[PDB]
Amino acid sequence: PLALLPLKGLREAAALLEEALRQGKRIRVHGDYDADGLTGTAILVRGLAALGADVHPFIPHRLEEGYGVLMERVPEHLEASDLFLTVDCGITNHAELRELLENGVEVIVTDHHTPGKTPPPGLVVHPALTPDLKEKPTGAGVAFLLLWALHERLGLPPPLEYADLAAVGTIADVAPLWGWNRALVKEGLARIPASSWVGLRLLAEAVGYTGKAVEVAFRIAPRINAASRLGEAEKALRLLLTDDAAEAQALVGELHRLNARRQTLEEAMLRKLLPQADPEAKAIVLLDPEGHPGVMGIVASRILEATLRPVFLVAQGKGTVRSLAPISAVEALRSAEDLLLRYGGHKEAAGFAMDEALFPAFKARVEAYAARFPDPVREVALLDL
Ligand SMILES: [Mn+2]
Repeated sequence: PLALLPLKGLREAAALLEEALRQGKRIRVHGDYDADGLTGTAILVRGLAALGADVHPFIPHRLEEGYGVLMERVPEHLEASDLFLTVDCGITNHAELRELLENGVEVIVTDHHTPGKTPPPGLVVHPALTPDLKEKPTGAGVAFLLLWALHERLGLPPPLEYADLAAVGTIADVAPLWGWNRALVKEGLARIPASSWVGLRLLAEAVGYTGKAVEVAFRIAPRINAASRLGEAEKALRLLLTDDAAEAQALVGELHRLNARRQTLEEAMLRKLLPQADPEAKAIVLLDPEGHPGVMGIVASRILEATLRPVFLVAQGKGTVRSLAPISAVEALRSAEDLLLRYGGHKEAAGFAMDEALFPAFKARVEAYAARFPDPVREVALLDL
């Protein structure tokens, strides 16, 4: 049964929010552009506003600026808020220490992604930093809990009215769905048909939602994620806020387009690139001069799943990477570094930019790099698929 799951930080957070409410502070909710993040952002933005707060959302542009809090827009975050609230990001954006410094903007970091060495500055609400807890809530999950807590003090009923959104974000992030997640999802799914948010009702209707969870995961979530991938996140967020049946359906249709267009672009890129793969290579290094970068990542993962080799795709001047077993995406990019303009990431995934003119040289460098190291087949349980 749904219960306000512990979580080390909620009390302090709720405190800070109520404080903001009374003082009429400007609250900027900085979420992610994926379904979990957008959905979570919606919860806090409506919830707070519902309690007469001064809230406005802020979503990054997946294609121009990356994920998380962007340092370049920090100055802009300052002039716009008194309380900076993070939704599905933050824990590794330590340079928002400038938030607390530069001016006195209180920072509340909500997240669920793998934490770094040290937590980031500010009041943190992360499930992995809660002592003896193994519930695994998602970004939208944490926001829901956060809205719940704020409801506790102030003395208002639990925010069940918001479980649907929270449910969409959870399934979207394919959480275990075995812990408290189950109660949230089950409760959420049930409230979708005729929920309190037209955008979500109409959408659920459009995709013929019956009540199944697979329907949220395979028809609803894709539609919401499709927007950011084509530089149209806002459209998705607005759908989730709006509550104007008119504007709603218009948006539902705009998401239909976006989703279809994303799918067509993946299929198109895939059938152009897959044949060029070839598992005989220590690393797959392909170049689709005219490929939409907002879709390469997906294609890279599928090419990997198919070849069990590191994949390096470059389209326009951008590049993504997906590798496994020995080879590390970033470290591969370490060499050839000179050939790049920028680059960053981790072991399994990484990104970068470069002048396509150096592609041949880059391909040979990365190939040679993976030439060292064993063959990934001597590691994966193949359930890797
Ligand atoms: Mn998430």
